[PDB]
Amino acid sequence: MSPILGYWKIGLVQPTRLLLEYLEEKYEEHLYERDEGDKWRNKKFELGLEFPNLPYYIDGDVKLTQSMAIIRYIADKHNMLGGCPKERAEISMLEGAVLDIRYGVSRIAYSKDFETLKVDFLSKLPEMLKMFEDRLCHKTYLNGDHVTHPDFMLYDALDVVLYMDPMCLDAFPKLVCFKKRIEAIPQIDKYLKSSKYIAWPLQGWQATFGGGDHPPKSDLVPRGSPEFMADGVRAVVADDSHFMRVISDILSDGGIDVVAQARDGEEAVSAVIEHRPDVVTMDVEMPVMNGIEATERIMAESPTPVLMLSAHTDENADVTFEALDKGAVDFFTKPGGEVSMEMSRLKDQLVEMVSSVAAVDVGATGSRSGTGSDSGTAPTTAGGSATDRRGTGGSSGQTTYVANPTLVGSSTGGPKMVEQVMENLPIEADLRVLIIQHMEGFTGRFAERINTRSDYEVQEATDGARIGGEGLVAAGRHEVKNYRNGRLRTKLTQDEPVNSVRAVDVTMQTAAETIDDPLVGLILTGMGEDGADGIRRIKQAGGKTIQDEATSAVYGMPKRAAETGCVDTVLPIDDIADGVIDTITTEVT
Repeated sequence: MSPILGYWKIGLVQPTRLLLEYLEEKYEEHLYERDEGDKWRNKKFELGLEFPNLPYYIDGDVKLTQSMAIIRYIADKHNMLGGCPKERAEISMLEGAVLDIRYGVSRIAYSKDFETLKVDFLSKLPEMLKMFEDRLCHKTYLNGDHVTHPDFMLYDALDVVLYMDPMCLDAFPKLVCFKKRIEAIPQIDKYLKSSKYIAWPLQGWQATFGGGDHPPKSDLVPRGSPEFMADGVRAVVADDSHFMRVISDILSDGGIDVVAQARDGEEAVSAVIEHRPDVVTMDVEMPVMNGIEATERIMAESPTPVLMLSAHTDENADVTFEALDKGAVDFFTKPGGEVSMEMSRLKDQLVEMVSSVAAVDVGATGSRSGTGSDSGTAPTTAGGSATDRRGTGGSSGQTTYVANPTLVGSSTGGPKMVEQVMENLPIEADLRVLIIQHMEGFTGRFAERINTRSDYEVQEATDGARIGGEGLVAAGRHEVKNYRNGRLRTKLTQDEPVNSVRAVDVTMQTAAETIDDPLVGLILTGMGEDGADGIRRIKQAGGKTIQDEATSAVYGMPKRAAETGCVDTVLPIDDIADGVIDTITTEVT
């Protein structure tokens, strides 16, 4: 079953019906913020959402309730929350955007509908005088010269016509549109009641439409549609105490599930495999045996995609990043503290994750663990640098080459599927690789391994560690530029996010107008479409763009890796340096 991916989404009821408790807990505010006199002039605060389960809509604009659906596709199939805490900035306040764009650009429709209803009431108002003037001069030929006359019996109108007030010149054209709405809200409540086939486009709207941030208010049905059929997405508890995993009720809404609950890192391995979920949501320190080993004690048995909750202390940057070599995929950026109004958002950083972490069949497990083969360390860059680390450095076999590095990153899949790619960057070859990823000190313990393990030194980006001899790397508020001398460095970028993410796309787009031909860009495993509209121009001209399915897990960054054609081919992961050094062979020489 593969449509189960769409079934593995809409835990996607929590992002949906989530801000309705931002109406009863935010309109009962516009209430006793008023006093004992403002008691009968504040309720008409339309509980605006979208209900096929029950009767409830937005006052007229079904577009803005679909426009808030042209939005949740990318916000979930690109994973904006399960990464860095700054990646969700223009997103909790862009909820209020479309909210206050319908609370902001929905009286440019009202006032302009009493405008369009004023013009017609005053486009036939020339034809009431023209149907009064031409009505007062025909008994003048009928009657036996009965005079009274028309014109002096006419300027009573043109007096009254402009003696009119907005109650007749703006509100009488207004006492009609919503009066004609009594002749309209039938067929707006007949489209979805006398028919059950509005969910047919809606339950089919979970696979189209594009935007990008968090303004889904309550689109895809209230809590309980029985169409949540067959098998849901369960997820096992593992936190250090009782309250930590409203953190047990983070899932108990109508999507992702809880199954097992245990403080012990041993009563979990004796729990997550009993009543199979699809992810064990687990942490660092566990009583009797540790969470560092509470995954490989369950991996060397049942490699379940583990959700590593890690409230880092700057030393947990290894528990979060050694357990990736033990079997992690995407890690939660575990918090804790002020229980207020953010748990509504703090859950999408967890449940949308498994709606992206539990988005795996048995592929990643059955990729190097079908038998008893441990991958090991590194081979040798045969097609490139090994042919140099095996012959004569003298002018016999030398190359007319240049020393300009080729750049490039990733995210979910950075932990291991990107690490096996960087561990073969030879010191004999002057290069520089991009890494911009999902994480706070994790940029100082994710390049520390390629530094020590791989036989070359890669660094954490400071205020300009110009690079080739090491590596760019580090997503840390992170524009490498050119002086007047010929090469590049490592400079930072920190405005409002490029593509609303905190920003893989910008540093790829920069290089199309910065260094060129001896420059490469590559895509591996994340979930964003950034490296699709950015390196689009590097291959729309001259600059190689580089994933295939067999190696990694969830594909949302390589999901649209063939809709463009700028990519040369496909490419899974094993010994990438054999080729990613062969791209610095013919265009640098």
